[PDB]
Amino acid sequence: SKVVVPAQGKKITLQNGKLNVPENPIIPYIEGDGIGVDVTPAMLKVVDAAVEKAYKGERKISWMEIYTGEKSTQVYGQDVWLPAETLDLIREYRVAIKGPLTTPVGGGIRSLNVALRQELDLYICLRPVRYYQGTPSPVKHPELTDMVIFRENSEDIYAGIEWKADSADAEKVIKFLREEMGVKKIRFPEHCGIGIKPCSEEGTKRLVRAAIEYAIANDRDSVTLVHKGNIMKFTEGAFKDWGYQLAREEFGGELIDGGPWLKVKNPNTGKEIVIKDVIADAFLQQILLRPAEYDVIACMNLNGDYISDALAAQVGGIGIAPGANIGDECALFEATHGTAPKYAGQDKVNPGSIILSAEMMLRHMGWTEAADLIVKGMEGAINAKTVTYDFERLMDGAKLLKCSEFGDAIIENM
Amino acid sequence: SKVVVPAQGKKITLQNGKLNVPENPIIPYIEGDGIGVDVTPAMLKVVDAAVEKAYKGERKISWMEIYTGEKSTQVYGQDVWLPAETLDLIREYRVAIKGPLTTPVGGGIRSLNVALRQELDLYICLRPVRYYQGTPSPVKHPELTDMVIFRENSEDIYAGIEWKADSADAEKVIKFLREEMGVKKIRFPEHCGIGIKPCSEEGTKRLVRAAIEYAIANDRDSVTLVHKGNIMKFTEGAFKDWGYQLAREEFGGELIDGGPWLKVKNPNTGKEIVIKDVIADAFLQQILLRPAEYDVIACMNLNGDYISDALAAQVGGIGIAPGANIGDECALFEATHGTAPKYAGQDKVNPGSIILSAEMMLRHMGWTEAADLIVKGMEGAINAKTVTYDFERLMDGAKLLKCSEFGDAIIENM
Ligand SMILES: O=C(O)CCC(=O)C(=O)O
Ligand SMILES: O=C(O)CCC(=O)C(=O)O
Ligand SMILES: [Ca+2]
Ligand SMILES: [Ca+2]
Repeated sequence: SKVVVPAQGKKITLQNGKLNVPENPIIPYIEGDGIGVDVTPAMLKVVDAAVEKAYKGERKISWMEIYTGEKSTQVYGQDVWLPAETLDLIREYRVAIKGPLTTPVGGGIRSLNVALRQELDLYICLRPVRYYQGTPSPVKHPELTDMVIFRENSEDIYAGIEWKADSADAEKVIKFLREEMGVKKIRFPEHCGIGIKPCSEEGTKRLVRAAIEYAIANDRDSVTLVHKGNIMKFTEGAFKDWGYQLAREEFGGELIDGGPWLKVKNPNTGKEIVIKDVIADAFLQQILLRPAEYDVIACMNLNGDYISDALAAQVGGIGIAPGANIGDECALFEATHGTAPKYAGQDKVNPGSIILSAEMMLRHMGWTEAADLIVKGMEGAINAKTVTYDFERLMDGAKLLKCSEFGDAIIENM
Repeated sequence: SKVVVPAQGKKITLQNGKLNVPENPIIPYIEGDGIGVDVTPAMLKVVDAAVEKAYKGERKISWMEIYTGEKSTQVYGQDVWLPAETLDLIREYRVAIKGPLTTPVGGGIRSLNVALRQELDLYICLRPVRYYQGTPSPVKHPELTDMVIFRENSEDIYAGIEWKADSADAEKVIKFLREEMGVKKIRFPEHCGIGIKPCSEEGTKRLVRAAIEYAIANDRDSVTLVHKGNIMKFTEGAFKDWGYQLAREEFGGELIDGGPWLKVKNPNTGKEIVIKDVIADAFLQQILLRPAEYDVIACMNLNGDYISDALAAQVGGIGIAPGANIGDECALFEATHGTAPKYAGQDKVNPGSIILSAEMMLRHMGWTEAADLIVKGMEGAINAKTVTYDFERLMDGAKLLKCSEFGDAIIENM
C-alpha cells in the first residue's frame, strides 16, 4: 500500500552486465529527513535539466518516491523505520537515490545508513574526493588531493555484532574466551561490553576486485590498500594479504624487484599501475603531507569512513562531497551528510552533496553526456562565487544566495 | 645478568602519591632500534644540560640502559624480544624513557609498543599536540590546534584478542555466535578472521578520571569524549555514557539546560569546564574546520592513535610530536615515530620527538624548572631556522644542519 509507479516510465532491466537503462527510466528516490526536504527538491529540478539539455527532450527521468527513516512513522507508525518495500524497490528499479536519515534512539533500530548498505548487500561504498579551484580549504596547498575510496561494507567493526556491558549475553561470550578459548588480554572483564570485527576472503577480494576493475576501467594510478594490519593482523593484516591475493591470482601482479610493493597486467588501456599498503594512521597523516602519492584506496568500513570524512573536509569539501554504494544486485547514490535540523527545513544547507550523487548515478547509467553536464554546472557556480551559507562561513565575495537558487544556478552554467 | 645500576644514583621511591624523586634519580632508558642510535645520544646530552643549568649542578640524572626489541637478540637470542627484567625495572625505578621498536615478522611477537603499554598496565597514552610559530604546516591557519589526547590503552580493537582466517580457533568461535548466540550479520563466515573489541566501566572511567583530574590540575577547557558510539554503541557508545558517569558521580557535573552537553564543580582553581562527545569521524574533520573549539580529548586506543597521528602532522609536527604512557604502577616517556632505517644510523632524523618526551618526564618528576628550560631551547632553534632534513623537505631558510648538532643547538637557546 502506497508507492506509486510512473506509467510511461520503464523499469531498468538487466542483461549480461549491460544495464538496459531505458530512454524513460524509473529511478526511485528516498527524500530524507531534516535538511532532506530542501536538498532533494533541487536534485529533481537539476537532473531534469541536464537530460532536457543533453538528450534534448529524449531521455527523461521518471522519479518514484520511496522511504526509510523518520518518514515511515507518519507514513506507517511504530518502530517501522526500516520497511519492507523500500528494500526491494531498489533491487527492482535498479538505480535509486536518497538524502539523510534520522535513526531514533529508544525504539532500537541500528544505523539506518549501514542498515541499508548490508540488507541489500552493497559491498562498495564509493567516495571520490577532489577540489573545485578556490573554496573553503583549511590547508594551504589543497589541490593535490585527487583520490577515490572503495570502503568494504559487509564486515569490520562497523558490522556491530555487539553486546552491552552488564548484560546477559556478554556473560555467555566472555566466559567462552576465558574458560573455553584460553583468553587473557581482556583487562577489566567485569561490567565489559564486547564487539566483533570480521574480515573474510571473497569479502576483502570482491572489495579489492572492484577497486582494481575501477583503476583499469577509469585509468587511475595506485591502488593503496589501507589497513592497520600490524595490531589487528588477521582482519586488517589479512585484508591486505588477500587483497594482494586478488591482485596475485585473478589480475597477474608482478614484484617490484624486492618485497612489499606490487604491479599489474592492465588490459583495455595498457598503462602500468602500483598496488601498496599503508598503515591506517601513518596514512591519516599521509594525505596531508605527501598527498598525490595516493590515489585508489581500498580498506574496510572504519578506516573507510574515517579517511573519507578526513579527506573530504581537507578539500574544504565538507558541504558538497559525493557518495555511492554498489552491489551486483543493484545500486544507491547518497548524501554524506546528515539531517542537520538546527539550520534545517529553512534552506540554509549546501545541496551539492546529493547533486553529485545524482551525477554519479547517471554515470553508472552510461548517461555520461548528462552527468558531465552537471560537473560543468558546479564548476561555474563555485568559480563565479554565487554560493550558499557554508562557503562564506569560511569564504570571500558571494552574492548572498541560499539553496533553491544554487539549484537554479548550477543550471546557469549549462 | 647485565643491567648495571649507577652507584650514587638513588632509585625513585613512592609515598602518598608523592613521587619522592631524589636529587640524584635513576632514570632507566631503552635506546631503541634504527634511528634510535642517533636520537637518544642527544636526548642524554640535552637532559644533562637543563639540570646542569636549572639546578646548577645539584640535581643530576643517573641513566640506566635497559631493553626491549631487536637489541635483545644480540644481547639474548631467540624469540627474546620481550624480556623479563626491562618490564620490572620501569616499575622499580619508576620513571623510564625509550626510543623506537622493531617487532619482527615470523617469530610471533605482537606490537612491542602496545605490548609494553599493557604488560606494565599503563592506561593513559598522553599525546599533546601544539605548534612552534612557522614550521612545515600543510594547513594554512595551523596555530589553532592547542589540544591534548588521553587515549585508553587496555582495551578496544587494538587489544588484538584476534584469530586468523581458515584457522582452528575461529571454527570454535564463529559457530558459537551462529549456533549458540543466534548471530547472523557475519556475511561471508567461510575463510573469515575474527577480532574482539572490549570496553568496560572503571576502564573507560579511570581513563576519563585522569583526563578530567588533568583538565583541573592544568587549567584546560573542554573534555571531549570521542567515540564512534552510534554504530559500536556499547564499547564506543558505552564509553561515552560511562565516561560521563565518571563525570556524573565522582566529579559532580551539572546539565547545560537541555541534554547531551555537560559542566563541572572544578576544585583548586574555580574556572568553569565543558564535557562533550563528538562522533569520531565528524571529529576527524573537526580538527581542521573548527579547531580551538576542541581541547582535552579522551577516547579508546584506535581513535586515540588516529586522532594523534592526524593532529600531529596537521601541525607540521610529524618529525617532533611527544608521547607518554601512565600507570599508577610507574611511567614511560616515548618517541611517536618508528625505526626509520632508509634514512637511519647516518643522523638525518629529527631527534625532537623523544627530547619532548624527556621534557614531559621531568615534568612529572616536578622538575618543572628543567623541563621548561627544554621548551625554551626548542622555541629558539625552530625560530632561528637552524633545522634538520625534515623541516626544509617542507621549508625555507636553514643553515644545513643534521641531528647531533640540533642536540647542541637546543642548548644554544638556554
Ligand atoms: O551516518 C552515519 O551513520 C555516519 C556518518 C558518517 O560520517 C559516514 O557515514 O561517513
Ligand atoms: O608503533 C605502532 O605500532 C603504531 C604507530 C603509531 O602510529 C602510533 O603508535 O601512534
Ligand atoms: Ca562520514
Ligand atoms: Ca601513531
